[PDB]
Amino acid sequence: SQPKSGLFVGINKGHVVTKRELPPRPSDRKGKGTKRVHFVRNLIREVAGFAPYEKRITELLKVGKDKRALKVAKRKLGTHKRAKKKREEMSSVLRKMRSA
Amino acid sequence: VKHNNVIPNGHFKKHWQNYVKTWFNQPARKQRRRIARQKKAVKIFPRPTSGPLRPIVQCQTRKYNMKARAGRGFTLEELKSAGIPKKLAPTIGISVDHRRKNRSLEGMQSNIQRLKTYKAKLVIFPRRARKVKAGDSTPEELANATQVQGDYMPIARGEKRSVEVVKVTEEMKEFKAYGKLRVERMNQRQLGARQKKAAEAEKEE
Amino acid sequence: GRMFAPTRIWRKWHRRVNVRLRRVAVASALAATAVPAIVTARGHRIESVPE
RNA sequence: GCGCGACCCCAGGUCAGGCGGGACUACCGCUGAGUUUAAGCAUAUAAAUAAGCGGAGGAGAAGAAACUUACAAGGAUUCCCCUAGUAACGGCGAGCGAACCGGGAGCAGCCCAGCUUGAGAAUCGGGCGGCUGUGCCGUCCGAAUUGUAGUCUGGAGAGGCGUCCUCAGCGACGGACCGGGCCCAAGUCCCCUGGAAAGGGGCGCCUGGGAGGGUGAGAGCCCCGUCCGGCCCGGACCCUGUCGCCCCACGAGGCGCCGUCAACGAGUCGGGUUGUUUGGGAAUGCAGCCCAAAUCGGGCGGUAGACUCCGUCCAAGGCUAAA
RNA sequence: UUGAAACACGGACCAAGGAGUCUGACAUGCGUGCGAGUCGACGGGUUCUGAAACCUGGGAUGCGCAAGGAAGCUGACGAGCGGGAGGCCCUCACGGGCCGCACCGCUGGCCGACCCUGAUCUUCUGUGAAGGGUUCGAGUUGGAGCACGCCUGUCGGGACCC
RNA sequence: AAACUUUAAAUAGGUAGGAUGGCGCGGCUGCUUCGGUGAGCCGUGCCAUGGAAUCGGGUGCUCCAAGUGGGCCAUUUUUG
RNA sequence: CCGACUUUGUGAAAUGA
RNA sequence: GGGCGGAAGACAUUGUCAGGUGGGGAGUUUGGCUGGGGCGGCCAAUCUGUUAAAAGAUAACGCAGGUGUCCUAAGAUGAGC
RNA sequence: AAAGCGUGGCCUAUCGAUCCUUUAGAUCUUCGGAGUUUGAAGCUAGAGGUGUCAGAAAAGUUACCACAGGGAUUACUGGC
Ligand SMILES: C[C@@H]1C[C@@H]([C@H](O)CC2CC(=O)NC(=O)C2)C(=O)[C@@H](C)C1
Ligand SMILES: [Mg+2]
Ligand SMILES: [Mg+2]
Ligand SMILES: [Mg+2]
Ligand SMILES: [Mg+2]
Ligand SMILES: [Mg+2]
Ligand SMILES: [Mg+2]
Ligand SMILES: [Mg+2]
Ligand SMILES: [Mg+2]
Ligand SMILES: [Mg+2]
Ligand SMILES: [Mg+2]
Ligand SMILES: [Mg+2]
Ligand SMILES: [Mg+2]
Ligand SMILES: [Mg+2]
Ligand SMILES: [Mg+2]
Ligand SMILES: [Mg+2]
Ligand SMILES: [Mg+2]
Ligand SMILES: [Mg+2]
Ligand SMILES: [Mg+2]
Ligand SMILES: [Mg+2]
Ligand SMILES: [Mg+2]
Ligand SMILES: [Mg+2]
Ligand SMILES: [Mg+2]
Ligand SMILES: [Mg+2]
Ligand SMILES: [Mg+2]
Ligand SMILES: [Mg+2]
Ligand SMILES: [Mg+2]
Ligand SMILES: [Mg+2]
Ligand SMILES: [Mg+2]
Ligand SMILES: [Mg+2]
Ligand SMILES: [Mg+2]
Ligand SMILES: [Mg+2]
Ligand SMILES: [Mg+2]
Ligand SMILES: [Mg+2]
Ligand SMILES: [Mg+2]
Ligand SMILES: [Mg+2]
Repeated sequence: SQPKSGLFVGINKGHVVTKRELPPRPSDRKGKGTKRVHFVRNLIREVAGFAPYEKRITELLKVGKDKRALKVAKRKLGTHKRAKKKREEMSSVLRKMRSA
Repeated sequence: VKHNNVIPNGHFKKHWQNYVKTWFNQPARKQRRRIARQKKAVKIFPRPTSGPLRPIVQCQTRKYNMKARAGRGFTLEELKSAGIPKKLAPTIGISVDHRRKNRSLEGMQSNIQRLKTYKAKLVIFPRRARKVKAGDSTPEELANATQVQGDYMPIARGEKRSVEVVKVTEEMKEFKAYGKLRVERMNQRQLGARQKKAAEAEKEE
Repeated sequence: GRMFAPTRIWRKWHRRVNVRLRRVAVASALAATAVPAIVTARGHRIESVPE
C-alpha cells in the first residue's frame, strides 16, 4: 500500500519508494473452487457417503454441542485450522438438510 | 593445557587427513576456464561475451539494501512495458525472470531504461540471408558487427559520493532530531497498548 | 617400515608476500641495477659498457 | 448334442527382443560399529565414519521454489571465498556446528495428468513389400475407447474481435575440432694427450633451433631430435561462413482488447506417538503405526497456543547440460 | 635413582637405516611493508623457458577504527597533579628557573549496565537544565593495526620413536 | 607439671633514623565543629650541611617460557 | 505376560447413559 | 444343489505403542589416605589446648577432646541486682 | 531520657560450585513480519546438594586369570 515513512526506525520504518499495485497473476485464484469441481465433489459426496467421524460431527451438531463437535473433529483431523472449517462444512450440511 | 592462552577449538578429532582438499590445481582451473571462455566466445560470435542482459536490482537485507547489483532477469511487467514479447526476450539476449515482482516505479523505469538502451544498441541478423523481416537490421550496419568483450552495461553499486554545500536554516537548527528519533521508537513500543484502548473504547462507548 | 612423520602434500609450498612489498622490492632491485659497483660486485663483466 | 464374445490364467526350444556378472578413484541408496576423547564412564565423542549390501555415468546427484527473508526486498541447481569456529546444539563438560545476505564460475529452462475430434482414433507396434535406408511409404493383422495423438501446465490458458507482425527445404565449398605420417641449420677441418676426442689449443659455422637423448671421457655444428613451419591421408561432423535453387499463411504463434470460464497431482499432505538423525532448540529431515483432509483453500514467515492483519509460495508426476 | 663400579637393568663386534616433523588455531618476542588503515588470499586480464611473474576489484570481504548490557537499547560533551629522559634560559660556575615525551603512582571527567535524579519541551510517554554513585565494564580522556616470515609455548590431529 | 603459672631470659621478630620534611601566607569543602573549630586538599613563598655505621647499581617494571613438584646427610631444638 | 488401536465384518439380548 | 471336507471364528493371530518381569544377555563401575595391601579408623570438610622450639608458618594413623546441631530468645537494647 | 549499642548468638567451628528445577521483584526484556493474548525464554536475589565436603551417577570374585610397570611397595636372604 502506501510507502514507508522514510525514517530508519519506528512505525512503518524504511526508505520511500513510490509503491505500486501488482497486476493480477495466476495462482491468486489458486484454490478458488470452480463450477465443475464443485459439481463433481457434491455429486460424489452423497454417493460415497460420510466418513464415520463426520457422521459423529453431524450427530453432535444436531444436538448443538458445538464445542465437543470441534473437539472430536480436531482429534480426528489434527489441527484447529482444519477442524474449524470441517465443523463449518458439516454445519452447512446440517442446514442444507434441515432446510427441507 | 598450560600457560595463559585461548581455549582451543581444534576441530581435528575426525579423520580430516582423508578430506584435506589441496589447491594445486588452481592454476589449472584458471587456465581451463580461460580455454572454455575462448571456445564459447568463438562459438557465440558475435554475441556479447557476458551473455544476456541483466537487471539493476536492490539487494536484500538491511546491511546491503542500498547497494544495487545485477539480478537474474527482467520481469514480465518490464518486458511488456518495454514492448518485447515474453517468449522472444530470451531469444535475443534478454534474460527473463518470471519470479520477480515489481514493487516500485523506481525499479521499473530504472530497468525500462536498460531495455530501451539494449534495443537501441542491438543488432539482429536475419534468420536467412536475403529475407529481412520485421525486427531485423540492415546489412550496411550489420557488416561492422563485433563481439563486445567484458561488461557492456556496467552497474554502479552505490550512488556516487556527492556532498554539496547549502544553507543552515533556523528551523533546521530548531529540529531536535534525537527527540524525533526517540518519539517513533516510543510509538513502536506503545503500538499495541494504544490500539487496545482504542478497541475497547469502540467496544464500550 | 615408515619414515618418521611422513612428508605430506599439504605442506606450505607457496608463501605469500604483500603486493606492496613485492613492489617495494622490485623498486630496490631496479635501483640496484643502476649502480655500476653493484653489478660488478654481483658478477657481471662490465669494463666496456658505454653508460 | 453346441457353435460365440469377453475376463483371468496356462504351457510353447513359438517370432522379435531387454536382464544378470566385472573395476573402485570419483558418484547415488540402504545398513552400520568400536578402539579413541571426556584424564574414570553410561548421553555425548569417535560418526550420521570404517566394515557389510547394492546402482550408474563420463561425470553422478540436485535443479526451475508449497524459497529466503522483513529488505528500497530478492529469485532454479551445483562449486569457491565470506558468513563462521558464529547463531545453535552438548553430563552447557569434552566439544560440535550449519544457514540467509554478499562476491565470484556458469547460467536454459522445460512436458505431462485433468473439461475440451466425435460428421471421424485423427495415435502406436508388428509381419510382409518397396525405396532414398539410424528412416520413409503401402498392405494386412494387433494394441487401444478402463483413452493413443493433438491443445494446456498457473509465468498461465481456453474462447471472441483485430490492422497487423512471425514460420520452408535441399546442395556445394570451407573454416573450426581430432588422429596419423613425412620433411626440414650448422665442423666431424689442423695439432696434442688419450684404448676411445665428445678433452685442450687453433681456424670457422647454425641459432624463431644451446629442451632432452644416443654415440667408446665436459659433443650447439656425428645422430635422433628441439624452433619456424610446410605437405598429405583419414575421421567425426550436426558448430558456423558464404555462395545456389528453392519463396515463406490462410494452419500455428506473437501483439492489442474483452469479460465469460478458468478445471492444477490423496492413505498424499497434515496431526499424534515411537525410533533415528540434525546445528535445528514445545521436535531439522526421514521412517513405522494410528488418525486423516481441504477448494472463499493449502504450505511457510526458526518459541508451543487461539484471534486479527500482513509478507510469500502452490506440494503429493516427469526431464534438463554449464560451473 | 637421595644414592651405581655395584650382586640394578641394556650392551659380543661391525656396517647402513633410526626418534620433537608437518598442518590448523592462538599468543608473546623479533624483522619487513604499509600505517586509520591493512590485507588481492576466491575470481578476471594478461603471461613467447614458466603451476612462476605483473596488472586488476574494495564503495565498506577479514581484522582494526566503540564500548556497556541477557535484551530491548544506548553509545565516550574533550584532564589535572607528584616523580621523570631531554631541551632551553640566567649565573664565572657551583646552583636556580621554564617546557617536560615515555613510564609509575594519585585523583577525576565522559559513555554504558544497575541505582538515583528531574527545569523545560513534547506525538502522555518520550526528552533531559541541574545533580549524582563506597557499585560493575574486557571502556574513553594515547587512534595502532593489518599482512607476511622466523623461533618458542599451549591445544587438536599418529604428533618425538617403539 | 607438654595440654599449671605470678615472674621471666638468650636467639630471633616489628617499626623509625628527613629532600615523599617543616613553617608562613590565601583559597575550596556537599565532611566536621557551638565556632576558623578541626580534618584534608589547592595555589604561592620561604627554609631544611643530606640528618647513625658499613656496603652496593638496581626486579626497578614488564613479557614469553623451560625444567621441578620421589629427596637425602649433618650440628643444635624436637615429636612416636 | 497382559492393555489398547489395526486386519475387524453381521444381528441379538441384558444392564449404563 | 455355482460351498473340496471338518473345526474354531471376527476370538486367536499380524503390526505399532503402552506397563511389569527380564544376570538369559550387553555395557560399565566397584574412591583416597595407609610405616606392603586387606580389615579397622578418618588423622579427606573442621574447632579448641599441646607438640610448635617466647613474632608468623610448621608435620605424623601424635596427644585430650568437638562440630553437621540448639535458639522469636539462649538475638538487640535499657534498667535494677 | 541521651550519649550511644545493634548487619544474629561474647570470640574462636556449626557448611556448599556449574547445569537443572522452584520462588521473590520491576505495572522490567525477548519470542526476530506487526499486535491482543496463555506459555516459554531472561536479569537480580534466595532454596532444592553434592559429608570423597573446590562438588563423577556406580557391587563383588578370580587359585583359570592377563598387560603395563614397581624393589616408591610385602613375603626368602642380607643390612642397622
Ligand atoms: C536434586 C538436585 C540434584 C542436583 C542437580 O540436579 C544435578 C546436576 C548438577 C551437575 O553437576 N550437572 C548435572 O548434569 C547434574 C542439584 O543441583 C541439587 C541442588 C538438587
Ligand atoms: Mg583418531
Ligand atoms: Mg575414556
Ligand atoms: Mg587416559
Ligand atoms: Mg576405561
Ligand atoms: Mg564402505
Ligand atoms: Mg543426471
Ligand atoms: Mg570473524
Ligand atoms: Mg556430529
Ligand atoms: Mg641435424
Ligand atoms: Mg675436438
Ligand atoms: Mg650429450
Ligand atoms: Mg542408521
Ligand atoms: Mg524427530
Ligand atoms: Mg532428475
Ligand atoms: Mg631405591
Ligand atoms: Mg652389592
Ligand atoms: Mg628395568
Ligand atoms: Mg646383557
Ligand atoms: Mg576495509
Ligand atoms: Mg606529568
Ligand atoms: Mg605436538
Ligand atoms: Mg629489636
Ligand atoms: Mg554382566
Ligand atoms: Mg589404596
Ligand atoms: Mg598397614
Ligand atoms: Mg620462635
Ligand atoms: Mg608461634
Ligand atoms: Mg549504624
Ligand atoms: Mg547473649
Ligand atoms: Mg558477635
Ligand atoms: Mg546453593
Ligand atoms: Mg518468528
Ligand atoms: Mg576436595
Ligand atoms: Mg569385573
Ligand atoms: Mg576350575
